[PDB]
Amino acid sequence: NIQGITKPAIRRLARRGGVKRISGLIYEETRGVLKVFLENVIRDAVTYTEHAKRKTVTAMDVVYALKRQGRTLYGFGG
Amino acid sequence: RKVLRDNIQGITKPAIRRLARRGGVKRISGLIYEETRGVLKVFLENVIRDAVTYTEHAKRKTVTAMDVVYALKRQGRTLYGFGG
Amino acid sequence: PHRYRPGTVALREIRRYQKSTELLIRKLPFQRLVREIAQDFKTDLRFQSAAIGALQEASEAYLVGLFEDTNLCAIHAKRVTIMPKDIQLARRIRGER
Amino acid sequence: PHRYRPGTVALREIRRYQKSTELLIRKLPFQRLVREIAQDFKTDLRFQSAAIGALQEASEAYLVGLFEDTNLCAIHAKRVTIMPKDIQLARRIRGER
Amino acid sequence: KTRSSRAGLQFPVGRVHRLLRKGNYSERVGAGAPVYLAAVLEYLTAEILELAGNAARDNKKTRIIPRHLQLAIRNDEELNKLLGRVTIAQGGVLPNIQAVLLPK
Amino acid sequence: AKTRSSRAGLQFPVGRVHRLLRKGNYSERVGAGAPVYLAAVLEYLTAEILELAGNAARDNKKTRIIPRHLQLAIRNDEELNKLLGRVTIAQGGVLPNIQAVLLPK
Amino acid sequence: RKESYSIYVYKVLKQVHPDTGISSKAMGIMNSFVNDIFERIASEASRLAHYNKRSTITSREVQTAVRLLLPGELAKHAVSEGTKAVTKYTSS
Amino acid sequence: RGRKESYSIYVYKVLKQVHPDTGISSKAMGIMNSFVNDIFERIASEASRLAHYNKRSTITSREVQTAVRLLLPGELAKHAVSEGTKAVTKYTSS
DNA sequence: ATCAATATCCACCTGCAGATTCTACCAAAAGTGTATTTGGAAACTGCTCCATCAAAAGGCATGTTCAGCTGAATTCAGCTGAACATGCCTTTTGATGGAGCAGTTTCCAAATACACTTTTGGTAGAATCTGCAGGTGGATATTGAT
DNA sequence: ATCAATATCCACCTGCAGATTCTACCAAAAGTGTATTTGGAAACTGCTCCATCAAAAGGCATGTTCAGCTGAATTCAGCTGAACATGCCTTTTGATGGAGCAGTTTCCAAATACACTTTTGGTAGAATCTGCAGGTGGATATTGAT
Repeated sequence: NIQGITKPAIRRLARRGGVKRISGLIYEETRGVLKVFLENVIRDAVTYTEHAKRKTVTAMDVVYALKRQGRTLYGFGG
Repeated sequence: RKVLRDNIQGITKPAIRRLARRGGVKRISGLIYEETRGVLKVFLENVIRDAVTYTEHAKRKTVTAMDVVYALKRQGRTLYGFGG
Repeated sequence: PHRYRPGTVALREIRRYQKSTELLIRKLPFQRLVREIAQDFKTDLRFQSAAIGALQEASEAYLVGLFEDTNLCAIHAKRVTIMPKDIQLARRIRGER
Repeated sequence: PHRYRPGTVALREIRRYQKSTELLIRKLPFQRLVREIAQDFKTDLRFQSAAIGALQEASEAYLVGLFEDTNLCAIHAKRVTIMPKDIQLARRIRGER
Repeated sequence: KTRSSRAGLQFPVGRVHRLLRKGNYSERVGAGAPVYLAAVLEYLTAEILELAGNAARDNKKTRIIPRHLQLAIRNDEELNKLLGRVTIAQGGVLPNIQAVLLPK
Repeated sequence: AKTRSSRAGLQFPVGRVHRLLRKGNYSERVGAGAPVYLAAVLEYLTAEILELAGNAARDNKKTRIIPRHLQLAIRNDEELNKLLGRVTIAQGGVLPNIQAVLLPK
Repeated sequence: RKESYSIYVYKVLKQVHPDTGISSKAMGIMNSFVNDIFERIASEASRLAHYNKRSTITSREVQTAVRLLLPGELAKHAVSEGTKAVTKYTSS
Repeated sequence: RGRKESYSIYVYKVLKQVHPDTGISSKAMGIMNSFVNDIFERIASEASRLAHYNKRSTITSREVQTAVRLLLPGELAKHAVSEGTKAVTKYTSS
């Protein structure tokens, strides 16, 4: 499923970041980084979910998880 | 008392060199020393400013080590060994 | 018989994507990845659509920022092509490593 | 007359200061610097000795950390000599500026 | 007769007071603290809305969207410093291309 | 008159930790197991650091743990290092580390 | 159930831009902003009171917190607006 | 006058448990006190927040446990959850 | 492949600064007995959340071709490191007055706690509007080429 | 730079329709009044510890010289990654209907908060003990010239 994060999508992200030329090895490096990011955020979110005896990850659980990681997000509950 | 001026230059070239060494730096361009002073001065302004704000809030005239510890903790530079 | 020189369309896409705000990863692949990663932490979970949307916005903002710092590292090395060692240097300075 | 080749004494100093923990900026000059900066912010201040000590330990820990990241930027540029653009790149990626 | 009108504020002093008591910040809450805090929240809100309304005008738009909030924040040195670790969903980034990557 | 630490099987002071929780403006009410659990976690983390630090002290032929030993213990353990990756330990110095590219060819 | 700051944000919007509206996603962002700054100010004032062994958060704490968080500006103007609202409140 | 509390005696006890031959300089003990107070406040405030997000006015060992899992990494967390759970059931055995 | 010059160990010796232990009051844990809740354990709604269908409309995967960027190789001016002479100014030891923290009390302005009344803000079915997204048609920007 | 073609990009105007906006009514806060509580400001004052000052001295800072080798040009070729058009497929979209399940609401028993009385564990000094910081010795590398 990590490979479903396609090369052209990584291209688009890079371009929003101002990147002009991309080495061919960037795509797998990017997938590895994205996966560490999601593991860290989701793990904390699901910890909030379990603490609340629910089976549904809330947007609030993600927002609190992101605020713990120092990635505060506006527009979903806080 | 006596007028304080140009004390940043008391951060000597050999001291900046030593700090570079503890940081593993082998070769130092001649322009590093004045950059370091600039960077150090910003660091100190930000910490002392917060520390003295804690001092003023307590209606004191003496900056305590606790004031510096709280200022550093605000700046995300938590310090152990003066905390109490 | 028309071809733009390499670099021209790339700059054109920088200008386009820095101007829009749409998510750049496709939704469904992303959702599969999120649910798969989640399954290793707790089983048979459900996700509010807004929780998936929040994760995607977080991740895409994170990656775009990381690419900015990576690009700066590549420029620092007198290149214009980002490489893995650029991402690695940025992530190290950032304290993620 | 005996002469060590350039770089040899530098490596000796890296090894030496990486074993030790003593402060590397001279006490009295630093105390004067803190008093000057503080006084240009509020007058009639007094300082606990330990407050100056805390400032120095923080400051030296900060500068040593910054020089590690600086050294990484220099090496990334296939150099060995740290330069001001290295410190600037480090501080930019760190989000200080 | 409300405390906000008495303070001359659009923001709700009474709610800011109930959130301070209920938020586990301190045992007691002074009478002016919710007033003061409400004033600061309304002032910062106004500052952002002003700049974002401007971005909206600058784009031939009458309704402020997230992108206008992003351009307002990132283009102001101080709001940007205050929010340098915050992500504004659907705000995008500022147009910026490094010189070295331009043609010729 | 048993102490709660004794009842809990702990060296750390359960009663004092329970008092720091009520006085700390963390919540209205504090359950009875919260200070026990917290004193337990604090004593375990103290044990783990002191273990590693004592080993550093012995590795450098010393009998008394000083800050430098605390630094080596923390920086050399991946998890204590992550736990304290934003903490500065006064008089701890740094880990001996020289980038390879800087050694003689 | 589920109170918000939307009403008050919209009022302030009409004060500075009577001509201008706001999409609900943007209103969401404004809510996140208000809750965030609220918690920063409140948390710093909490600490301030604790360091000085006091049990009351007063406007004095809130002010020092504002000085500690906003650059100043945006802190000089925040201090202005806060002092102003408190005195207008105490003479009524 | 002006009596101030510490964790020093408890740190020292645990020290004798793990390394009976070894001492600790007061500066290192200073570091240890800062560590205990730091981690205490991280755990306590994360617990404060969990309780708030669930409209619960009580911090129980369940909160303290979720906080420890959110803060400690990996292997330190599994051992801390063990020691804490063990102490709580031993304590509730009067 | 060997001296010589110099730096680096490493172990052995020893009292002094700093630690470990010994002793007495008091703030603070503990015990016991009361009087509030808390938030769980059940039984039930209504949302929202998967699971599928089933079209098409994109957007991605693949192979071609080359432009141009990265990296390797070579040079060399001059920057920066090492070593040295000189002598300043930080350190260290120690003393002194007094600023200004911090510890006790006293005790009013301002806080929390009710109990009652009255208003507001959130909700869910009301009535328009802002822009999206397609239409041109007109310059613009790129890139090849006498 | 200015000839000609291919695409790109930019404005002006257009008409839906998805979201705003404006209108219409009920519990939960918000404001008031009344009665106690109390936190911490004010008024001394005991007593650390901060700011200064004197003085002698040696570790370091400053400046200078000299050239080793580093960084910054310059060149160049192989080959990596950009731009295509071509192809086919997984994402998207949008319901229907089913259901799993967050969120209410009604609980009572376990557990928490009070609140005085009784104990004792810890803190602040004296008192007693001892790692180790330096200081001096010759082993044992380590470097750099031949």
